[PDB]
Amino acid sequence: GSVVIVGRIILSGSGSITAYSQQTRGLLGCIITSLTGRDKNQVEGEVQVVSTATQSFLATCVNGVCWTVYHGAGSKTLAGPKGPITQMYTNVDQDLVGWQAPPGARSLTPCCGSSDLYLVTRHADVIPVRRRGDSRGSLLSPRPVSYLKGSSGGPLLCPSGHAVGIFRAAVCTRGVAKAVDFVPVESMETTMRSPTDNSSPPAVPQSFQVAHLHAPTGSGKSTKVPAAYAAQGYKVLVLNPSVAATLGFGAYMSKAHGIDPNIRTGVRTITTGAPVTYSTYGKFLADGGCSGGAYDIIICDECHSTDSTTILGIGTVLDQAETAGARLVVLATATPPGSVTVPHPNIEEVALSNTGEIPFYGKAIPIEAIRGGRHLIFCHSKKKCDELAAKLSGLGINAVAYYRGLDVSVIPTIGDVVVVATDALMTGYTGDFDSVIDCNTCVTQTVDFSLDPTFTIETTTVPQDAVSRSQRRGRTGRGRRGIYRFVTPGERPSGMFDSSVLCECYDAGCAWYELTPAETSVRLRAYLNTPGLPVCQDHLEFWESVFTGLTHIDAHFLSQTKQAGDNFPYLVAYQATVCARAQAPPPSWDQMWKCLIRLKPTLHGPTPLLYRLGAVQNEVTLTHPITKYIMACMSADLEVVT
Amino acid sequence: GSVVIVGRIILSSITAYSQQTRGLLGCIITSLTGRDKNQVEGEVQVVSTATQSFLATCVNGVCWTVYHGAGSKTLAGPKGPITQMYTNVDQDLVGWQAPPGARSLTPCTCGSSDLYLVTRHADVIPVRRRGDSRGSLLSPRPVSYLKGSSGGPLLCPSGHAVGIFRAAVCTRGVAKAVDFVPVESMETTMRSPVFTDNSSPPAVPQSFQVAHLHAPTGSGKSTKVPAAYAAQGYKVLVLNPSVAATLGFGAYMSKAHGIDPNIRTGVRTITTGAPVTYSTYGKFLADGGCSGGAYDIIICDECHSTDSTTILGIGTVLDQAETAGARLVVLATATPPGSVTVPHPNIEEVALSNTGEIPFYGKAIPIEAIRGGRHLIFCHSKKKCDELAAKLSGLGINAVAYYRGLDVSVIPTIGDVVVVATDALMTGYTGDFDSVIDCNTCVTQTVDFSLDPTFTIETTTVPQDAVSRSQRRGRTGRGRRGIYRFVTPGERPSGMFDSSVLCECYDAGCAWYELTPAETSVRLRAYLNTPGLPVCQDHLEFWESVFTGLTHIDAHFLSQTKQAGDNFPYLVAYQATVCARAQAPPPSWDQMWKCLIRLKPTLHGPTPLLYRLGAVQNEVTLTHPITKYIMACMSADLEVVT
Ligand SMILES: Nc1cccc(C(=O)O)c1C(=O)O
Ligand SMILES: Nc1cccc(C(=O)O)c1C(=O)O
Repeated sequence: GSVVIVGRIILSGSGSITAYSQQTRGLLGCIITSLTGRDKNQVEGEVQVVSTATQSFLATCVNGVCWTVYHGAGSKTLAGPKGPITQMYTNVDQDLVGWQAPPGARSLTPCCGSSDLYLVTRHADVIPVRRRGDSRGSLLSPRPVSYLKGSSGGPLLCPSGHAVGIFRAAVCTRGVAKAVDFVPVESMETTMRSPTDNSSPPAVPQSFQVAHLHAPTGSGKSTKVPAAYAAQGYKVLVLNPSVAATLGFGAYMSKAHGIDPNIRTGVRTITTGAPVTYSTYGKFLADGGCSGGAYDIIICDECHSTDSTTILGIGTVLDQAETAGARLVVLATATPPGSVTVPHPNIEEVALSNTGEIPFYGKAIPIEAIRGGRHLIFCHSKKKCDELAAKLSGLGINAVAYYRGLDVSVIPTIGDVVVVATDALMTGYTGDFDSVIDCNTCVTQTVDFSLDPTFTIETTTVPQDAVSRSQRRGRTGRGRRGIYRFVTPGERPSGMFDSSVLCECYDAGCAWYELTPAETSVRLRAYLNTPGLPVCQDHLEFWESVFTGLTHIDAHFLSQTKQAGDNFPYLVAYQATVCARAQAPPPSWDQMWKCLIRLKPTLHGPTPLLYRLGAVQNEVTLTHPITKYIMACMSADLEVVT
Repeated sequence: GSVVIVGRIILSSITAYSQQTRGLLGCIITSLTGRDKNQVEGEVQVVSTATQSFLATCVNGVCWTVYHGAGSKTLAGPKGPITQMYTNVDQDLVGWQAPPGARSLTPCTCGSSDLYLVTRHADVIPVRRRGDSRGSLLSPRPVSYLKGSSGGPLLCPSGHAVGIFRAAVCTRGVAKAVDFVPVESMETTMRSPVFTDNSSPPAVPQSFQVAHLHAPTGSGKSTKVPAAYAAQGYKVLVLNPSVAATLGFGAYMSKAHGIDPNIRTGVRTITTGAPVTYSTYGKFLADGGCSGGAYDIIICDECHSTDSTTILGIGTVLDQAETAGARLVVLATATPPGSVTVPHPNIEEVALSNTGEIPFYGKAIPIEAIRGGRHLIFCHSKKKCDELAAKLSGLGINAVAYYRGLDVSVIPTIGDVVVVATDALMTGYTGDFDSVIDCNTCVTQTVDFSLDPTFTIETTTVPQDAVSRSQRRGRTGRGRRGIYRFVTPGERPSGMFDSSVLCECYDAGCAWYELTPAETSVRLRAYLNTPGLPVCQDHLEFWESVFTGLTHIDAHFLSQTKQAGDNFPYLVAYQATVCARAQAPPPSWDQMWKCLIRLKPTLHGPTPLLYRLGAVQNEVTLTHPITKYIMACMSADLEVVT
């Protein structure tokens, strides 16, 4: 699935910056060219209209490099004359990707910094921008954000027609684009002028350094590399998203490499005074972060993880580590931002067809593929797991469902099995399988600044990303041969997460780790300011302002939402608090609002709605001080992609 | 563009599972050819256009779905594209003869009131039958869950079809009930004569009847047919959308039929005392509708027209004509709902290529196309009209822009010209042209029940529909050889309009026609309830409820929003009234809020927003009684398509 040129924007050569559009390709041409990776059409112009199957945006040639945004192109190839053109430049952090420009492409030249600027839009509109900083400009006449959509990668031209930068995000005030965020031309020059690798453990530097370990699978990033450090006489801390992983390392490292490491998890903590410690990011945060000179090296393992505890944890490490005398911080992952799933020699990859006795995600699994052996099937949801496991056992298959809220002992270590599991499997359970069958979808949460009155956390099913595919596919072919069976090829890009997750770090700061909103912003900032980690729109000021106003929460409701393990325990207990204090009903009577069930006979009238966390079925009032406070926060500059 | 089976929903206790039988490429290629040599299975099909995805259910050898999804489109099928056997815009229902090897479901006779809705995700929602077309959902669900499920079956416990899903019944974004096309409507449509002759004017009956006149372009439905009737000693009212056409018909009867008719328009009235009157819809409304015993026949010309005035004018006739001693109502149009664009023997139709020195909508116009002769070029906006007219005048073409605002004397009646016009040309100018060049797009208005705090009227560029395309093309080829140049062959289904048009009717009722919202409801209900006219979602109770609360309007602001001639003068002036009375700024200082400028340095604080009519730049307050009122109005059943 390449990126295709489907038209171009032609700029004027004299006087005022004007532009007109030309469409060179229809839908069929596009989808065919996307498949072949082969575009024999002659490139004209500096500004390309580009399309994937799912979205359309712009691209601008500058210094012989055809430039666009990471958030639109991923690490996809460009359809070219001799075939797919690989990306010469992928920079997730600057939101910038670049292809060697093909024959007959022309470049814009870099802008004597004028402050009178001109954004070329995808409908070839030329809108005036006033330069405000290195990467910002204000829209002279503010416009709706819809006006700027699909204009990512468009040029910001100064009056000479020279390029200042390429458009990457709109800055909003309650839905109106008041400014533009761009990728400067200087960032392109830095990208093209930077000298790499990251496959080997970093040597311990003389003074504090953050370093990256992009370890291949089966190279001992969590056992061999911390052991090796400890042999050199270093004190090392290994932080992992998973209790099951953390204990398995402890057990393996006591058994094989000699050291009986200290273990720090909720369920199990042991101090041996050995130079190595395996911890979860959760236990580490519960322990109050970095302690006085205990560690020389901090291995932040699975640093690709975008759950709130890993982001908070890594954030804490980065802000605290140097001051606590660490010499080195390692950000370790097999799958960094921008990385893509490529073939594995121990893994036969087999497209699931419509022939098979088990219907699976519009295609079909044959019974004889899962008749013999131990097999893992990924499903997006609890219901589908409970359904599939029932259908399969009915056909005489030893089918077990695993998902959150269940104990792992359900999965046998021993014999024939089909485990039907959500992504919960992967932090819950350490075992491998003879084949994996992957639905290639997952559940995600997305924020919407919906202004009805405030925001919505929206739950959705999305295409899986490169990190998902590779992690799930990697549950097979470990040391031996395996099969990987799928519904769709191709992934959405890796290394990006929603502003929803930032909200979720504040929620956890507040619910679990006794962090003020201010305290969490310092940690999250450390995470965002560090390059090479997953990336997010900076909504730190926004989210801090929301959580700052949520005061005098009911302790009891919060313990309940915490224990019940659902998303946003703070935000749920907090809405419940406002409801109970007003003797008002919850937004609905979904399982989310169960803390209120005792009170149900006493609760009447419209719910004082703070935000939307699901369907609102009851009538609403927007009069409450806290609704109003959260409505006022919505005035914050919100940088959103377009 | 055919509809394409891309999958199927296999049916069993009622359970369902889905199979995907086609990808995006296959869909595009199949949609282009109309040959789908894939074997049809099941009784529920998953189907697709370029834009939409929905369901089809087979009952009585007929493969049924929604008009709002499928339009008049052929179905890709084994030996090429299957043209639709049934089209019922009023019932929202289309049928194609089921392809061989495709099972039908048997109709449900035993009126069981426990029903089961089948979604496009193969889920089986319990639904309790309420009336003929409605079932209440046993567990209210967000509207988005039901998206893509139009044409899916409502099953009784037998497994027998009750009807097909067509719409969600919403309370503030939550589907609490479903609307469906029942099985009895399918039989009625089936049992109906496939072609009924509406070519010839009907006989005047002894008792009141409403009749349809579907007569070809050229057949004098506004001259020869009123003339013929009057020759029989009948009194005829001919209603037209256009002031220019109304005057023009009176100019032609004087000549070719020896009747000097009465003429009624805003600008000009003539009373000759004749048996024929030509009036505009708006003048007919200004006059106070139907006067008793004034007319025997009312011919509502151009009755496919979905402007607010024509809809209100037609409803007024349907409600008042019988009681005013009329015996016949003729609903007259060349383009009735469901009609498809067809070859015209006078019009050479030629697609624009990318070769040509005049960029136009991504394609190009050769200068040899428009150098010499008199041509009409249709653009969606006046900005595009001005750019193009400026470009062409540079090129040595004698071009002229025409739109709302401009006087039609800009267009020379003689000599070479290129007219660059919006659809405003249609009602303002009567002449024809050597060629028409069409952008195939138009500006429309769309309601969104956005709950931020109330509703939004959104302005959007949409593909044209068969009616528009016809109307635009029909400006060439009149009694001579035309050329018709286009950007795209795409054309949306005809005979449908948006809920904002209903809003527009109440607004015109209150601003212009001295109508209470209850009076507008009577009229719009006559229009809605009459079959064979354009169709709309029934939101009369909702709009009447909002408009009813808009009491004590500032007359000075209203006269101003009227004089200014822009849309929703009543809503605009009413928002202004509240801003002024609460001594607060307008939502912005866009042209729309010009009425407030005399008061600008006295006006401070948040806007009391009632609804959104464009971008809101100022901070907002929800405290106003009127705002709280319109919010209470939003709790009404809103029937929406998903
Ligand atoms: N594939 C693995 C499974 C468990 C542990 C490790 C490790 O970090 O040693 C690995 C590996 O990546 O080598
Ligand atoms: N194309 C027309 C132009 C003017 C008048 C008439 C008419 O109704 O007589 C027509 C027509 O379509 O017949």
